[PDB]
Amino acid sequence: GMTEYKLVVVGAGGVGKSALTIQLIQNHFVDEYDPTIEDSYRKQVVIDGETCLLDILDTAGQEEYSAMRDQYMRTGEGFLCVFAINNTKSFEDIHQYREQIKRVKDSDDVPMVLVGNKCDLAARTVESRQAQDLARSYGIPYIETSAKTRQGVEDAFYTLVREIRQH
Amino acid sequence: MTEYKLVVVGAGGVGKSALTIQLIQNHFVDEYDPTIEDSYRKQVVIDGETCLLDILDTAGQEEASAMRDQYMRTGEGFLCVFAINNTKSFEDIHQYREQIKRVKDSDDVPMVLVGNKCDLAARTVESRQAQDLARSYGIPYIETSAKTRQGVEDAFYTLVREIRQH
Amino acid sequence: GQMRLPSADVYRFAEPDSEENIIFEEGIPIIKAGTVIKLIERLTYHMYADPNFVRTFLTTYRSFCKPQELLSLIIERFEIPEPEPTEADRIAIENGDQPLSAELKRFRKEYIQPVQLRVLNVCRHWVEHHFYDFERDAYLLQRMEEFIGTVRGKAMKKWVESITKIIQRKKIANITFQSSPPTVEWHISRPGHIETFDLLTLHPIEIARQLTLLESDLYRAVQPSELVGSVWTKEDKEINSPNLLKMIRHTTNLTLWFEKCIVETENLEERVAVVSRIIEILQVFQELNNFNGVLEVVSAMNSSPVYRLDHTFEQIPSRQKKILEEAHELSEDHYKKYLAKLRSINPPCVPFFGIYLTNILKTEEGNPEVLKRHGKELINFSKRRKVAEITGEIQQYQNQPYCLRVESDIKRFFENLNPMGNSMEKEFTDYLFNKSLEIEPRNPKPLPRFPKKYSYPLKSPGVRPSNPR
Ligand SMILES: Cc1cc(Cn2c(N3CC4(CNC4)C3)nc3c(-c4c(C)n[nH]c4C)cc(Cl)cc32)cc(C)c1F
Ligand SMILES: Nc1nc2c(ncn2[C@@H]2O[C@H](COP(=O)(O)OP(=O)(O)NP(=O)(O)O)[C@@H](O)[C@H]2O)c(=O)[nH]1
Ligand SMILES: [Mg+2]
Ligand code: NA
Repeated sequence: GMTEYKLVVVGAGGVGKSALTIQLIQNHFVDEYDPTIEDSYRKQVVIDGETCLLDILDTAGQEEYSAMRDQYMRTGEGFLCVFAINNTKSFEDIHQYREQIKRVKDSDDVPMVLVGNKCDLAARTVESRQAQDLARSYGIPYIETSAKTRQGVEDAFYTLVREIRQH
Repeated sequence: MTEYKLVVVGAGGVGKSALTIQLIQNHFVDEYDPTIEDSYRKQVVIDGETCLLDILDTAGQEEASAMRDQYMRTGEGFLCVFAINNTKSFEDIHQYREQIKRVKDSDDVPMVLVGNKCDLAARTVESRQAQDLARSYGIPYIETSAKTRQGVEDAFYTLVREIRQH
Repeated sequence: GQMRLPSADVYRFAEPDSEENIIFEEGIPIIKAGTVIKLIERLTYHMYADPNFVRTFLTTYRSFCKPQELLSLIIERFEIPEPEPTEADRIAIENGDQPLSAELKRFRKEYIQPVQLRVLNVCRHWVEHHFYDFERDAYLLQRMEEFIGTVRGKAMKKWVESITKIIQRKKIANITFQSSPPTVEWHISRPGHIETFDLLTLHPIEIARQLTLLESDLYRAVQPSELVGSVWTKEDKEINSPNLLKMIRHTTNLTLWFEKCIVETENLEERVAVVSRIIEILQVFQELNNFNGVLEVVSAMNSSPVYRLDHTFEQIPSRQKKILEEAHELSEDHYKKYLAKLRSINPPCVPFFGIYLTNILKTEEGNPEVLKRHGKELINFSKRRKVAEITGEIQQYQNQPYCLRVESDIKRFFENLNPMGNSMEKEFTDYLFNKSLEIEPRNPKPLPRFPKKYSYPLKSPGVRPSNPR
């Protein structure tokens, strides 16, 4: 039947990364979530007129289990590399996440998107031009998202699916 | 996993809490801290079937005697505990038995009669007298020691089997 | 009829329930949301006890109420006014007779004494199981000591005197088994010869047992205070979640040690022996229900440096590939088979903590702190109940101890394991991957040969235990 895409969310902890998948998978219009519910991370969507199933792995909260990253990443066909726009360190971490994905997948051309996440009203420290330049240097799309208004969330995941489809 | 709601009842100081903490933690409590109401959970395989025991540990002091209906309504099975060196606690058993029957409006409530502190030599309640009472209730009688663990698993897991066959 | 209540003007906890102050979920009611006053009323309700609500509330309340304010509120709850004499009592007193005081006696027996006892039960649980509030705020402890120590009247006296003693014991603050633990097993390394201890020289059974004791102790030490508020992810994580982080860092170090043992064994035959020994350790972890240990091995075998060692993989016996496969399958489909296995085994066990962390974090991030209803902000208590369901599950598996004997030297060996040395993480994991490339180069580069490094026998003693008299 329909194609299933295994997507993996990676990025620094403690800066609201989990809001991206929660807002996507959520009852978009009721702010509520039970992550323990079997298939709170599967969502049927229509992208460019083609129905597919997204299976999203987001291990937010397990960042200190650094030796499990390969195990988790190996499962994925496409990756969202997420940093917080008010946390420069999380942006500087992106290079190493991308290098690790390339190594686990044994490929220099893994479908991935760079996501800059606005997780609060604290002052932005990574300008959009800096992130666009980084994404361009890697040859990947850049999407900015809000952790509160759901803006950009669909675009981030759909853009990644298009990267997979066009690989 | 089936869930079982067990309730431990009996006179103050007979060892309800020590029995429960021995089952849950494999630890004997030497202190006598009178309970108001405590609850414990235990995942355990009994006769090849995994279940989840919810254990309510109740107050034996008489000052709490007007607060029992609320926990007797929720319980599926009751450990009725006395201490084998305390004849008054044995005489109190029938009051718990009758109250449980009234609250649950049933003559057929899963119960086990427990004679605790069987590690102590100076017994004042003979096994025969307690066994006679248990037979009159249609329930098993198990002597236990929260201190040594003698009979502790047998008492609780016999009560689970009662609920399972109810 | 129902008992009459004090005027809500003199006693705040007598205000009627309404959707402006409490919302229930669809035989005791389950609270979805409420004001803090209504939550405390139901925490100490006169009609029933709710011990799982007491635990839920005391685990999670700091997200909506400060400890000092909670104490003020439960003292306010405790101080219940008694009703005035009724008309019948008045007429008796006017005739020089003793009044029956029927309504007063009923209110004492059925409202004041249950509410007051349930307030004391909150205090007792607070001190016994959430004492960190008092360790971190000495003045809070002073207030609690003063409140308990000045409760008058004989109905509460036994519990007042007990709670006073419990507090004093907590300020200055043994296992029995159904059987004997099995005999400690030895292989090439003999007792007391710690300098020879290593992956292949210790007995694989005893490696798994001693790591299980260590990992069980680390699991059992994590308190809910390290988890609520997602504090292990925040800037002060080292202050607020030290036992959790110690537990995770042990797991990470063991995984990296397994990888290092594998890729630093350059001789192919010796490296096959190393991998086979690690899978034997995994088999004993499975037998012990040490799921943390199972996943430590799985993570090492799926790591980039090890996963690619096809020449090593080819020589592993089919039966060991099957053991590793069924261990890896526990993690597939978002840990579906792991979750079912954890819920089916007979404890003791060592759960994998990471799933709990993700579920607590996502519950706290994905649900609002308050619900807005009829212009009021109500505390979203359902969100806190969900977090406390997870912390309660964690606690349930922390109770059961392993019937295994500690070996102090083997324990110290694994406590002091430090595969990264002084190297930083990126440095070290690049080193491991470059070693992998050295010992089995990418095709079409030829496979080199390497000298043996172990002077002792590689044959495993196996993982079935022995028993002399
Ligand atoms: C025994 C072994 C395994 C790996 C790495 N690895 C491999 N192999 C890598 C290939 C690709 N070409 C070979 C397949 N399969 C697994 C499995 C697994 C098995 C089994 N069945 N089904 C699954 C999902 C589980 C895990 Cl966790 C690691 C796995 C590396 C070395 C040095 C080994 F000795
Ligand atoms: N020797 C011995 N002492 C026991 C045993 N069980 C309990 N005790 C002791 O008896 C005392 C009372 O135990 P406890 O468990 O608090 O009794 P309880 O029935 O829960 N009391 P309450 O109804 O007030 O909560 C404690 O000092 C405890 O150590 C037992 O099996 N053997
Ligand atoms: Mg007790
Ligand atoms: Na910054």
